[PDB]
Amino acid sequence: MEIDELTALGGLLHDIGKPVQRAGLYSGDHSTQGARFLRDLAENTGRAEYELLSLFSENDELMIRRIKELSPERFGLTMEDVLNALWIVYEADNLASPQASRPLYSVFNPGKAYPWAELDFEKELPVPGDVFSIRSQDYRELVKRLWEELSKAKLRSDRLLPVLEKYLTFVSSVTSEGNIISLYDHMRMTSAIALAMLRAGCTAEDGRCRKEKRFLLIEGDFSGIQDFIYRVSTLKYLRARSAYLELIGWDVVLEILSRLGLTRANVVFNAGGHFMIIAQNTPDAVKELEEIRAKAVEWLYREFESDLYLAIEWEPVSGREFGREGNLFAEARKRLKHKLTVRKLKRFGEIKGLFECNRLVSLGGNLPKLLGFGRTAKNDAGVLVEGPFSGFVPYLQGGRPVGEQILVKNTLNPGEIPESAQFVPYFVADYFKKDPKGGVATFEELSMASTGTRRLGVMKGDVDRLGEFFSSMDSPSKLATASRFMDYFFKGYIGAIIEGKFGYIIGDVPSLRDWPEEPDIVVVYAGGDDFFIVGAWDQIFELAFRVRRAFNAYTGGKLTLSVGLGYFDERTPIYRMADVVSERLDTAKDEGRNRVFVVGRSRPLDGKHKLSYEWNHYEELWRTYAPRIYAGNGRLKGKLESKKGLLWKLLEIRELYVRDPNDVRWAYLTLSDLFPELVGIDTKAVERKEPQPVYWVDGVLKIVLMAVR
Amino acid sequence: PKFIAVKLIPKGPFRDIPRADTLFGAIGNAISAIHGQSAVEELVDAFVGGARISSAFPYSGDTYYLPKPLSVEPALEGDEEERYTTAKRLRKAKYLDLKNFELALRLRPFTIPEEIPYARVDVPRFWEEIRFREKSGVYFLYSGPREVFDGYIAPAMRFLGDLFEVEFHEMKIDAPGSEYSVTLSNALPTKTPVLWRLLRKRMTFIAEGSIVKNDPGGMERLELEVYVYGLTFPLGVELPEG
Repeated sequence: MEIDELTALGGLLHDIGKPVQRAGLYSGDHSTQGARFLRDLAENTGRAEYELLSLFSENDELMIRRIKELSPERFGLTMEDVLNALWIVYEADNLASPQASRPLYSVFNPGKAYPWAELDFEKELPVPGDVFSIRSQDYRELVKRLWEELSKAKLRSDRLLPVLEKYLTFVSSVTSEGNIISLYDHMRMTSAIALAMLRAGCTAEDGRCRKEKRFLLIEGDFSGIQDFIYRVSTLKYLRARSAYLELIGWDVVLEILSRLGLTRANVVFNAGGHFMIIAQNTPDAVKELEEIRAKAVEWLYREFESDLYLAIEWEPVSGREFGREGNLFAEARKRLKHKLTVRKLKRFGEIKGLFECNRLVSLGGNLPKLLGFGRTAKNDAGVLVEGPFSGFVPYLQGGRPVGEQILVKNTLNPGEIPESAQFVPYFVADYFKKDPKGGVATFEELSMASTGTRRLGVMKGDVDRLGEFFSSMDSPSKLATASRFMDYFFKGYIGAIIEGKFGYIIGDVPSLRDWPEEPDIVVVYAGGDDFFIVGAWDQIFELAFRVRRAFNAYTGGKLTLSVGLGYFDERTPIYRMADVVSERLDTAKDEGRNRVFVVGRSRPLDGKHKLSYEWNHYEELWRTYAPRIYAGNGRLKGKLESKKGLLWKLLEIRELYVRDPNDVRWAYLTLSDLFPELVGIDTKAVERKEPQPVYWVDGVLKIVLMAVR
Repeated sequence: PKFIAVKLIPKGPFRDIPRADTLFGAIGNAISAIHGQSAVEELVDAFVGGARISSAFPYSGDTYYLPKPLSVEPALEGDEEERYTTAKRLRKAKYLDLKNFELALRLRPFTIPEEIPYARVDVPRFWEEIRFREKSGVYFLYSGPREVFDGYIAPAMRFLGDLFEVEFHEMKIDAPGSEYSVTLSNALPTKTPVLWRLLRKRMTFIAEGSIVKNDPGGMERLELEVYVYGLTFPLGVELPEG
């Protein structure tokens, strides 16, 4: 071991005494009790390093002796350096900053809380509900499973983090009311900050590091993402373009970590093409950042012209700023967001000369049976694609992992990969309807699987007012929970929601047909609060309500989505579809938020008529009218067989309301017991200054007719 | 400063809201058809001499629209939930009416056009056109000597009219004096610029609305001889410190 790895692991295991106290294993306080747990674990299986890491749970009289008794030579660590690690990690704890049973309360709704369970994208959707105590037993089970995993773990932050993430994701790092920070997040953020001070070189302090700008917030953001992904000459390809962006961002993030020396704990978040890293503020580091930023832009600029740009900035910050005095942290971010906007208004200003496919096809083609990718040098056999700093070698089930680092998909367990390979997990929403050939389904196939009309379904979606949510975060650990939970909804659970899971949570949603076992759906992109999904139009129409509902539950009903839906001719080019659903999406975000653009419509331009529907409006409307006229599975009700025009007549009547809302003919115009809601003249709506029921109905009728044709 | 605005009254739909490189192209080719290459060379000389044309912008009725200067993007912070929504919709706006353009230059508070007078209809078969609104059209600004306007720009525009007709009136823009100016045209910069959007055509152009600091832009000749207009149409702009 060396000083750097020790100070990483030290901040990472500082507060591992917590889960042992709560299990009632050793009878000390969490400080005492955490020391004993690691030390007991060091004796089991003889890896003495854990006894060297047990000092983090605990006038410097006994302390110097107790470290002396452990041999610093055995691990080749200076005794003075070990004290620096202990005090450094001590401070990190404070910057990222009672009944045993309290659970973790949801960062989305501090009133509701999480039932103890481990992170698992198959088993169930995390839903904040009522506050239950967690039994002492459940912590015991935790602490044993934990102990067994730590036994076989390789003692490298990259092998530690994933076992801490599994087991400690849903535990309250402090057992107070309304505490919102996941323990795993506090631990990584303490490992993150502590390593930054060490790389910083500050030492012998007990505010030089704290009241002195010895840290670096680094925010990296891509611009031109959708211009890069869509706007192509095929879904297989379009999936590889999105897959290729994820690697490029990794290639940068890792290189940043590599050249500054840091660990993945310094990665606060990395989704939606947006990353943040806490780092050291040494002149060596800003130089390495400046060197890296220019090389990435040059390679990105050479590879895709002006299509995709990487804006990168960093603000010198101090330890004061990592917390609230009188909210600084948000303010430190806001000033960095500004540097970052300004840099997007200087695209490629790191190129002085600015003012003077087959690989992806194979990658898309070989997309199904791969477990990950190896981050090797560019000149290396088997490299399938290359990012700014590195080649990427597809890692298959049978094959051997190749590279300093290995990126493995959708798992926190390394599996059989080498001991010297740095393990880097990444999650992605990669559902896809498989074709008869093992390959992903085509726009044509997907459009064939629809009920009624043969249209391709597209939806683009976004979480509303996310910036304000992430700004309200007081501290690094809070920002870490907020972002990790958010990202895991899209990257972790949208697949589940597609398969048909979470029925009892989701409930009755608008739908045209019985939900299938192998749904005709293909995720293009989903992660970091945005998503793009295509499939059979009726299955896409329904998945929109399923995703909004799951998301409503996943949060405390405290966050909302905006979605735009499109139903296109299968021959329609990809880029046009993007443009129209994009237009439809930010129309829904523009007419308020928390609303869905169900289907294109005709309306009066009197500024009193929205194209969009508030979700609960459309949902209630469907619950009302669809059962009276629609029987399900692409079949109208029997009474309306040979009465299909009646529906077409209502659409034409609505038009006369669209001609002029003020003309009362649609009253003149109106079995009569069907649709009584539209016959009367609405008086409250006239007073409220709102549209007439008649205006709204087409959203249901046009969808039913589409399914019935 | 006061400028000649040349209004294009369109007979039917448009396929390009043309920017300044293409307007110059069109006018260059039109000048050659009317007077021969020598005159084109005289036109290029007037332009390198100091004369400028803007890119074309929409107008509606007696409302002239101009491109939102990027100077205001970094300054929008100058309610919590009211600021978030509006900032983005203001960041999205590509045009401003003359009144609010003048404000945006001096960094004062200003508003966005509610409805803009054109719509890109893209009919499927697939290609698209621009539908103008009633008494709505596109215009561009000329600054320079009148004899050059009468001698070259006016005749050229007549000839290009024969898909539209042409009329032109004096137009004034009040603009703060400053070291910094917006471009009302798309430009091939000489120096690295302050704030910009790149434009791809192949050639890399700074977009309309970009900010420069004492940059005239330039022209380029090539062989495919044909000149490509990349000169800047500078109006003074107040910048925030940052």
